[PDB]
Amino acid sequence: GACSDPRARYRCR
Repeated sequence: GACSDPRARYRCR
């Protein structure tokens, strides 16, 4: 998941 990985700092704050 992108949210789980730092490479993808989505809205998943």
